Amino acid sequence: NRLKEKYIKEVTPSLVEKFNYSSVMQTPKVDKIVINMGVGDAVSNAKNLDKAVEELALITGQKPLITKAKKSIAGFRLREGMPIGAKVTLRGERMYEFLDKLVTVSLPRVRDFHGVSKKAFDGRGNYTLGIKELIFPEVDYDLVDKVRGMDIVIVTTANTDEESRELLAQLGMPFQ
Amino acid sequence: STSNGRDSESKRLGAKSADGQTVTGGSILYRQRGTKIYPGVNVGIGGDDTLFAKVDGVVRFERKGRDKKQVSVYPV
Amino acid sequence: MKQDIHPNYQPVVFMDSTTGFKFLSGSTKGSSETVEWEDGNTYPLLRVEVTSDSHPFYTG
Amino acid sequence: MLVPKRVKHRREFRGKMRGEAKGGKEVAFGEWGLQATESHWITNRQIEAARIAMTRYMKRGGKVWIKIFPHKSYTSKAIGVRMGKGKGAPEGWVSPVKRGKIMFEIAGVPEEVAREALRLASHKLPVKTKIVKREEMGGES
Amino acid sequence: MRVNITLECTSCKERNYLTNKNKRNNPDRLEKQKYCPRERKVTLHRETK
Amino acid sequence: ITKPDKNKTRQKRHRRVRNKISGTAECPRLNIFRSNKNIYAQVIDDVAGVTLASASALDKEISGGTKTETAAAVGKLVAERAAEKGIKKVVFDRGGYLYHGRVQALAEAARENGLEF
RNA sequence: UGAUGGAGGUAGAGCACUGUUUGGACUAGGGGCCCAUCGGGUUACCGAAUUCAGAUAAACUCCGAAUGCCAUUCAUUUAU
RNA sequence: GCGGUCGCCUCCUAAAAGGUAACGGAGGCGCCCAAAGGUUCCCUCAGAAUGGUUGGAAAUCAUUCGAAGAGUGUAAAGGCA
RNA sequence: UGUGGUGGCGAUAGCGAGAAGGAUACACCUGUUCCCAUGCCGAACACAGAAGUUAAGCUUCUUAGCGCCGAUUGUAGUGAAGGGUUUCCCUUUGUGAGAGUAGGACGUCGCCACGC
Ligand SMILES: [Zn+2]
Repeated sequence: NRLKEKYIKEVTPSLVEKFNYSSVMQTPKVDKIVINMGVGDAVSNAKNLDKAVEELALITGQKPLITKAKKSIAGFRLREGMPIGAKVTLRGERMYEFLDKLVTVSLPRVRDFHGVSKKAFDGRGNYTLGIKELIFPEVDYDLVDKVRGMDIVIVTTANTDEESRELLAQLGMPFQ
Repeated sequence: STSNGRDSESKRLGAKSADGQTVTGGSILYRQRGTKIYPGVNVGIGGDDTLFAKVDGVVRFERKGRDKKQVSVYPV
Repeated sequence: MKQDIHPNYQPVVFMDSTTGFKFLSGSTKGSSETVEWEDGNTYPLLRVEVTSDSHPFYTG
Repeated sequence: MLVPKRVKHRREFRGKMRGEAKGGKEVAFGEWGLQATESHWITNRQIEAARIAMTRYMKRGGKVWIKIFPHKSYTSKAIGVRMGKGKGAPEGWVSPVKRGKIMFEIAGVPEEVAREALRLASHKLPVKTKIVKREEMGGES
Repeated sequence: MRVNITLECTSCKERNYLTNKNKRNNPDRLEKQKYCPRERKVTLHRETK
Repeated sequence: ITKPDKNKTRQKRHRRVRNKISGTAECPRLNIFRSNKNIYAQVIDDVAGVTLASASALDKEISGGTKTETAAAVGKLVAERAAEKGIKKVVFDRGGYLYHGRVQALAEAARENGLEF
């Protein structure tokens, strides 16, 4: 892709210069994207889960899981075994291409351009971004009729805020 | 008018064999309910967690490091 | 990849009102436009020409 | 009839105890304290009386330490009910004191008000007392 | 609810075995490859009607 | 992200296999050890802890690539060095592994050359 | 009787767990009353996260005694 | 006499082998499961902190700490990572 | 002597913190057509590989901060023998714990292989 060759050519050695790694094996990388859609309303209607799986299968290349319940609470009106959410793991080359799509397409479909929200800090290279909405090219008005969103959990091998910021920054992520 | 005073019966646990006995085949050694002592050489566990004596010999008790103990038989 | 359980997606090229960067993949289809050997030999019909170049984080 | 120091039960009844002997358990917080020299139960209300006879010589507060608290319960039958059936109703909250748990402690006040306060405290408890400082202390930080 | 039940050798026709079922979970008649004493052979046993 | 190093789980599965029966007085163990490049084998009693016969993957005589190719060769050489000492009823260690290659070749080549299972 | 071996949770300690509980420090933010009608949150319990010293228990245990108890091709004495 | 109780199972009383009464102190039982059984593989929990769209202290997520603070069809002991 | 595999002995073997190494070896590491796999996912599992590195693991060495093992004392309790009030305490003879430690402790022993 674009980004692997960016690693092999330009992204790595400047980050090596900023911190003086005695081995190239200490280049921090990008592993995962976890995508989640908690619903809550699908307990009332089993037809709510009919569409989110379709949307996530269109945005990703995978059918997501159908997540369990882990609890039994009537104050949140849940038994065990309740189908609530949907996980998408992402590895390999679809990682980089989905981040390419996030750079080129998603972020210029945001109302009220102010920048990517910084404060996902967490110390240990774990930036998550809530997504509220039609921010994707594989989506119709006449198909999507709900106000569902998305979830991004990118987990790295970095150890600071700063190295994680520069991993996300040399690859994109236009923060505020 | 009390709502108490009702009992189980004494089911008579505890070791029924010393160290250094001369023990025939199959006789019980230490009757449990719950694994308090694991078996060792030539000793098996019954359905109700008792202990046997397969080979004829001498009962001796040991350790398993720090926590729990063993029973084993050594023949002549 | 476990079989029979995945949607369809292909090397779908991008086109754009600013220069049409011909690089990436996608899933949607349509009319055969850029079956071009240096790039994805498939549909380029990711053609919402919202640029990520006319917006003043990339633009200034 | 109001109990100064109730508990949270876990159990309505307990056995009637059997107290022999203790020792040690020196003055820790304050500077002037009693020592029980005997062995009895001590009920709730005696500690109220000890509080009030402590404080009504104390002026503008001072320092009051209570180091003994009721835990256990009594029962009793009615009047005229034969021997026979189950235990009586739980009434009161009592805790035994052996030879030498320090009853209370005082500090911040010179000795004379302190010894008056401890004489007033000792004449409302059924146990003989003494008066102790941090007398022989190698641990004083 | 739960009724005592006896099995049936499907060849020599003797009431061999006995077990228990819960007849709202399992309204049918069971089929297990049990043993036969009279024949010394594995035989598909079924519920006595 | 922590990545648990793979010998830990291999040794956990060993300890959850070895605790049934070693029984190695006259019917000793076999032993099977992966790497990223080679294969090792030992035949041990208890509680002397002595390997009576052994053979590497590619430290004595090779055949080809570090494959099932080698595994058949090692399963040859172990039993060929073994039955000279008179061993018949050896017991497998599964290691902490499963059976999709590089181990069952050793198993089958241990079967044909004189070792009973 | 003497020697040797183990079975075990009694007396006392009884803090580590589960119950009952005494005073200090700390805030993380509950702080009802705030200054309020834009940042300082003033007092109080500082309760839970803690963290100090200090008690305690038939159905509490990190530990744990004398004695009896079961056995020994063991030794002495005695008569079952 | 009126009341209460009559068989079985756990714990304390029970004096550290076993046994041991009182109209002493406490809780259950007269079932359930065709897999909640047998074998063979694989796996490790409750919580706590920190961010994350509807999201609320507490649904679904991600990271770290964590010998158990969980679970074990059913009451209690004894067990079981 | 190193390095790897594999055993017992109560963590005196541990935890935490600090340093060095890549001969051979182990592992990370490049992939997935093949045997296989994912309740989705080459992360694992399984199969192919020799581009790169001691960065982590692994191995050696330092530390008594944490956890562990801890003598001799005394004291509480107690068999036997007694004595006063019998709620309870005291005296002879035998036996003695727990807390508190001075101290020990950053392993010991076994087999095989490959280099040295
Ligand atoms: Zn028949």
